[PDB]
Amino acid sequence: SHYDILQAPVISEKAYSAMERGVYSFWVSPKATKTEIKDAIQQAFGVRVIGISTMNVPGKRKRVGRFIGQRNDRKKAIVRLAEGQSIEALAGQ
Amino acid sequence: KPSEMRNLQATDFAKEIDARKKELMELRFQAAAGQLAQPHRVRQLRREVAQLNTVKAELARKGEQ
Amino acid sequence: MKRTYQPNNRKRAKTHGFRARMKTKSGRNILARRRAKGRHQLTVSD
Amino acid sequence: KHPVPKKKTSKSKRDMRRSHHALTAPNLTECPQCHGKKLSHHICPNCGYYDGRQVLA
RNA sequence: CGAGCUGGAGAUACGCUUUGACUCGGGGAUGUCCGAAUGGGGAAACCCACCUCGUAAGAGGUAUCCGCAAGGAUGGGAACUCAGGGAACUGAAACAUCUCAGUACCUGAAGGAGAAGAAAGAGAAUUCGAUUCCGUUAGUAGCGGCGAGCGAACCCGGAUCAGCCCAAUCAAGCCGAAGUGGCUGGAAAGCUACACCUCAGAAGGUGAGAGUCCUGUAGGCGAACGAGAGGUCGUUGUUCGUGAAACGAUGACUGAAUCCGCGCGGACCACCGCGCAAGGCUAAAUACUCCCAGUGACCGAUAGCGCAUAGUACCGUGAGGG
RNA sequence: GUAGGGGAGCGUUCAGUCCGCGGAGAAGCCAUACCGGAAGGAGUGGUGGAGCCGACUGAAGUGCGGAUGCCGGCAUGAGUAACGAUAAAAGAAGUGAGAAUCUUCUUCGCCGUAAGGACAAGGGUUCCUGGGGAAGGGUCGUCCGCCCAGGGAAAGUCGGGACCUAAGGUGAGGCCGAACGGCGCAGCCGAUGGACAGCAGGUCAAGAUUCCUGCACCGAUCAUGUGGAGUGAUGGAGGGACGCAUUACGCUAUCCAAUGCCAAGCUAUGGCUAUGCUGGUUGGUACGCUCAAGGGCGAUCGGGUCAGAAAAUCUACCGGUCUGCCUCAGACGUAUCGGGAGCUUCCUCGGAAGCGAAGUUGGAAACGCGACGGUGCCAAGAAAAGCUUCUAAACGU
Ligand SMILES: [K+]
Ligand SMILES: [K+]
Ligand SMILES: [Mg+2]
Ligand SMILES: [Mg+2]
Ligand SMILES: [Mg+2]
Ligand SMILES: [Mg+2]
Ligand SMILES: [Mg+2]
Ligand SMILES: [Mg+2]
Ligand SMILES: [Mg+2]
Ligand SMILES: [Mg+2]
Ligand SMILES: [Mg+2]
Ligand SMILES: [Mg+2]
Ligand SMILES: [Mg+2]
Ligand SMILES: [Mg+2]
Ligand SMILES: [Mg+2]
Ligand SMILES: [Mg+2]
Ligand SMILES: [Mg+2]
Ligand SMILES: [Mg+2]
Ligand SMILES: [Mg+2]
Ligand SMILES: [Mg+2]
Ligand SMILES: [Mg+2]
Ligand SMILES: [Mg+2]
Ligand SMILES: [Mg+2]
Ligand SMILES: [Mg+2]
Ligand SMILES: [Mg+2]
Ligand SMILES: [Mg+2]
Ligand SMILES: [Mg+2]
Ligand SMILES: [Mg+2]
Ligand SMILES: [Mg+2]
Ligand SMILES: [Mg+2]
Ligand SMILES: [Mg+2]
Ligand SMILES: [Mg+2]
Ligand SMILES: [Mg+2]
Ligand SMILES: [Mg+2]
Ligand code: NA
Ligand code: NA
Ligand code: NA
Ligand code: NA
Ligand code: NA
Ligand code: NA
Ligand code: NA
Ligand code: NA
Ligand code: NA
Repeated sequence: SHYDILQAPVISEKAYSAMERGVYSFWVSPKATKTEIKDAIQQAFGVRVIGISTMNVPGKRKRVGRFIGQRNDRKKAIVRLAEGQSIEALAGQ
Repeated sequence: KPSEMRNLQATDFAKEIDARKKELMELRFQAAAGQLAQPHRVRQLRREVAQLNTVKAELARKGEQ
Repeated sequence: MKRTYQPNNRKRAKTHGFRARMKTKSGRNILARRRAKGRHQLTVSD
Repeated sequence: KHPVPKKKTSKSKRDMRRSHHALTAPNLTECPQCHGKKLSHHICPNCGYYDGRQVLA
């Protein structure tokens, strides 16, 4: 369907501040090409997209113990909407 | 889940599916938003999706063999 | 003072690699012996 | 290594050697201003005087 | 099954549960990617396709070797079985045979077992009678630079015992007898005075030592339904190393008979005696053990598996070590 | 009394059996002046916090000072040698429980064909921000490339793939081998090469030819319009296509000079008073009959058969006939965009925002560019695709 594929919204000062200019950013499924992610992002907020760029992002951490870490392998996507901005109501966090 | 879930047609199944997945996505945004105060809701929906699919797939053998 | 060890991905993987192992039975045996004396971790994983 | 010792040394000897390692106790004075003990020909680290007061308290 | 549950996880929050939650068995439905990997490529878990069915998503198919089709197979297995190929150290107080040894390793094939198997036999009693394994024969007969050393079989006992077919009860689980007081104590299942059960005095836990407190054991019950030819030449096998050296087997040349027939019976011949190849299949008795239960004049952590978990950390390019 | 033989026993673990001990307390450990002919055994006390003596008998993983033994712990060398290039550092100020070592300031010193900068390979969060001070840091540490959390990485055109080929690897059929397997045409894989569409700037704490501001190029698909006609394979051919050495001409990046230009103020020490001092002094795109070195290029027709499998209007060969344009590195002019010494204001301590002057003359100038240059030499210097042209098949005029 459409509602899948994505993950969680990018929570940071740059994401939020770049949202002010109609630029959105959220995490998606690494194994997801840059078309179905466009189709999907569109058919969920009722908006077309012009700009699109995504990249992959590892992770590997740990606290104490002796159990090293593990790659968390993510992928952040950044979409740019046309003239009509402020999507739904989550564009003013 | 009992006979009050399979009573619906074939399309409505998919409907419930996508709807639940929608709400599930919402709660999911809240999760990373730091607002999710209903985990059992997540788990619940997770369960209901599996139920739907299971059932529907059960109607794949009963009536054709 | 070049040391013996000169890193290089396309080779550490080219030899010692999973498929490297598959091409000859004499490597298959290596895989088998590695999956046999308990859990292990091969050379495409490291 | 040419500089090797023949036998291990005895507790006794190895201690007799150390019979010259005792630190001297700092001979301390009483400061005539802030009644604190200080180091002769130095400045009282407490009140800061040395015939009138030089360093910042 | 009958109150709890919310995985090793120590914590917090939200919650699921008499419309029987979890848990314990037993069938289904979902199983991305890689891997025999099989669309193609590939430095595995990546990249690129085409076709078909289509509401986009998505699903399905697309390898090679035998067949009309169905179907089956190239994969993986610790040990065990058969087969192709096949050492050396070592021993002979040196070393060529011979031993080591058809050991180790390699490889192929297959199963829960294989091999072998229904007499052109063993054998010398005019006998036994598929094969295998165990005991014994016996360490005899015999082999051997006759040195080192190697080493059968028949008879008999026993485990198990069949010959038929071509060509011309164990897994869930439920049920399940019989104790109170006083005393030392922080706490008794101990001491003590009485009592009971006992087709149950195995065992574990419970503040300590435990028949009667708990879980259980004897015993009984127990489902929807899930399982049970010859010869010559080169050589070899068997105890058989060229020895008087048969016979089986095989590579290269040759090449017989079939009813007054053919092979064999330690060159060979006669007599005599046993047996009939060149077609196939075939439980059990046998081996081993990854896995499970039970048990131990087995360990109790410098032991016991390497590990009271880890093939991890750590070392190596790697096999590998640990 | 050594090798050696013989005899009688002690001790330890497990096992059977018997007598038992144990919370008012086992084993184990610790002390001790008692007992026995030895190995040893016992009493008492201390510690301990669960199990264990004695006797008899059976069985052994049964008695340690040694093996440059094995494992582990702890000593001696001793507060010794060292603290990792002889590019020294000093003061103030700040922070802090604590500063020679962290932060800031002003000096000093050292590299500067690097000890500066940018990439590939490789290492993988080491980057940025805010915390933390156990261990790492050869000293301290408030700091760090260490610990913790959070953030950050943006591509139609730059690298690679969806294109190509070399060595090499592989490889249906095929050629071979006790097994395993080894070889091998096409094909396919394989960048270290070929091919291929933009630059100039700004800006987060942390990204840029990726985000955006302006302007632009490429491919595909669709519509409209012009046009009125063929479009042309896995084919052929042309071409991609390849060296070393030396070297003419022009130009740029870039650099230097000045009494060119613009801006800022001040300059005492003795002087100068600005002909002094300091700093700056253009990038991309569009257009112009503007200036210019250099660079390489036959078209067309016709003929024959045996040439490119075949075929052709394409290619080679044979034959007739005869300066020029093409292309412009770069400079100049205009325009526009951006940049630019600095100035201005606020200041949560020092960043942000806003504004913005001129680009002159002369000289030098490469291993870059104009080009696939010229000349010389012997050792004689990849392939394939895209690209161009032209046929067949097929479809369509
Ligand atoms: K003056
Ligand atoms: K000047
Ligand atoms: Mg973009
Ligand atoms: Mg970390
Ligand atoms: Mg595949
Ligand atoms: Mg053989
Ligand atoms: Mg002989
Ligand atoms: Mg022989
Ligand atoms: Mg013969
Ligand atoms: Mg151990
Ligand atoms: Mg230990
Ligand atoms: Mg206790
Ligand atoms: Mg011993
Ligand atoms: Mg010793
Ligand atoms: Mg010595
Ligand atoms: Mg030691
Ligand atoms: Mg000293
Ligand atoms: Mg000394
Ligand atoms: Mg000294
Ligand atoms: Mg020193
Ligand atoms: Mg030194
Ligand atoms: Mg030094
Ligand atoms: Mg220093
Ligand atoms: Mg120099
Ligand atoms: Mg990286
Ligand atoms: Mg840092
Ligand atoms: Mg510290
Ligand atoms: Mg330190
Ligand atoms: Mg990208
Ligand atoms: Mg090959
Ligand atoms: Mg390259
Ligand atoms: Mg490219
Ligand atoms: Mg900034
Ligand atoms: Mg940077
Ligand atoms: Na239960
Ligand atoms: Na020998
Ligand atoms: Na094998
Ligand atoms: Na012979
Ligand atoms: Na211990
Ligand atoms: Na004693
Ligand atoms: Na390019
Ligand atoms: Na020149
Ligand atoms: Na003056």
